[PDB]
Amino acid sequence: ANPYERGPDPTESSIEAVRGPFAVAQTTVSRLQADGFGGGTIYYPTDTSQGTFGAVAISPGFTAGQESIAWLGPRIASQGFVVITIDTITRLDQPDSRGRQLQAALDHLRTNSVVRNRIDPNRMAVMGHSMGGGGALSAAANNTSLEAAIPLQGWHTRKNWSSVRTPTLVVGAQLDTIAPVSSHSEAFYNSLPSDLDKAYMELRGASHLVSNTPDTTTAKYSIAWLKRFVDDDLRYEQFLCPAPDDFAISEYRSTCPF
Amino acid sequence: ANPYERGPDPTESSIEAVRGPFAVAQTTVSRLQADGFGGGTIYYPTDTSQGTFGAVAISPGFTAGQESIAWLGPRIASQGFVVITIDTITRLDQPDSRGRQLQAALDHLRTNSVVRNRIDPNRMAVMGHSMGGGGALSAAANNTSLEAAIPLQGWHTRKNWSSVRTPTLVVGAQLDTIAPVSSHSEAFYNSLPSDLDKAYMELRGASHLVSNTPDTTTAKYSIAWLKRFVDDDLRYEQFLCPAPDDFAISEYRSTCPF
Repeated sequence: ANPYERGPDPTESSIEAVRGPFAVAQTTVSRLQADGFGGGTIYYPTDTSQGTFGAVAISPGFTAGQESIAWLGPRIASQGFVVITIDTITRLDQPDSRGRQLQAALDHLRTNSVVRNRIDPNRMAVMGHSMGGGGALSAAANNTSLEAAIPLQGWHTRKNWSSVRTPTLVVGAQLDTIAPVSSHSEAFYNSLPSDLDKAYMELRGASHLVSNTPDTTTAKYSIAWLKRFVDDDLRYEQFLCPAPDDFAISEYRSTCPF
Repeated sequence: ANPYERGPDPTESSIEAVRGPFAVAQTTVSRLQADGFGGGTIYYPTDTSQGTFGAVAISPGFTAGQESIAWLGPRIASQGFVVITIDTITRLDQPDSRGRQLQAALDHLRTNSVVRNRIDPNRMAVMGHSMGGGGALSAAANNTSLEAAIPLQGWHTRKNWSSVRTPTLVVGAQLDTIAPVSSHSEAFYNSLPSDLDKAYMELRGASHLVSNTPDTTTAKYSIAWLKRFVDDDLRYEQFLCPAPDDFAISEYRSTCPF
């Protein structure tokens, strides 16, 4: 019935895995080949027999490069997504610009010879860390057809996200001193529409740097969110609704059921 | 002849390598087993045939976990060091405490069953990021027998380090707005004794978090510094005196020649 479902029925184990059920490969987009962003690495499932996949673009924060978010690329792609980790046009680009560059990176995928025939360009999502997470929110606020947005310890001067229409998972780090949850993450959750499919997940005892090295909690709920909303995969609702019984989470709020 | 020399003569490539010439293994110190720190991972060369190695302890910064500085552990150990990356007793510990914990971690190596016969207990060093780098300075200020100290984007309320007697490499980030180099890194360099072997290296265009993700400049000059001063290895002077030409370095000062 759902033509976008990919992979076997999930379990806690399967969404926690460093590599999911899809073998992955990668290809590089040079800065020269990139129109509207600074280049990137595309991670993709090598299996073409299950249909095309949704696409996800991921942005780093201020002065940072792909390497600060790279581990997310193959970890998410191996669950059945085409994922591009981007560099920005300059190191100093601000959040709204990072959002336009995330959208440019997603749109580049339909022109890339390696992956253009592996994607469904109508099912795309945005993620990012700190200013890159502010970029994810801006990208969603500037494209109401995006299927999902995931700011990781997002930073933005804009606190009012009432125009977002894209299901959004706001991942905060409890002890963040750079993008403190009280003035960034939680403020974003509060201003997103009250009837939008949305969640706030706070990582217990976590610093701002939690997304820059492998974090199983970040990965598993990012994967469940992308499944639920890029693929409309109801098999993953169980992991998102209601609050998970998870010691790694210090706080949770959502508009469940979705 | 210098009995502490380990490995072949270096090149720029050899100090930039993600893994040096020594195969490494690891062992874990749990939080329960750790006296005076929060546990850690010890990375060590498995080849004992060239002699014992100097030891290095590395601390994360405020609110952060061991994983945020873990990349340094095997990258440095594979050049011929026993390296312990620590967690702190609580995530909110301040710099002076981080220094006492770095010292406790070094002292733990002296009786650790896996590495006691692999270390030279008289040749030890400290490093850390931000408050952990302030911790490295504090540890040196309370133990003048330490052979090297390397604060990475260090933060401390104490600005005067005139009683430090340990050769120190201060790695600042040009665009740091959290531990700005003018009031932190550069102040530390300036107050270290004028006749100490010391250097200041500023990373061009970099934020406060630059050394928390693999950064070739951070790695290569940390390795050269630890070689030069933990091992007294004059083969590594060439990389430190005079200023390296790297585009990634926006400022350099030192007391060369050492």
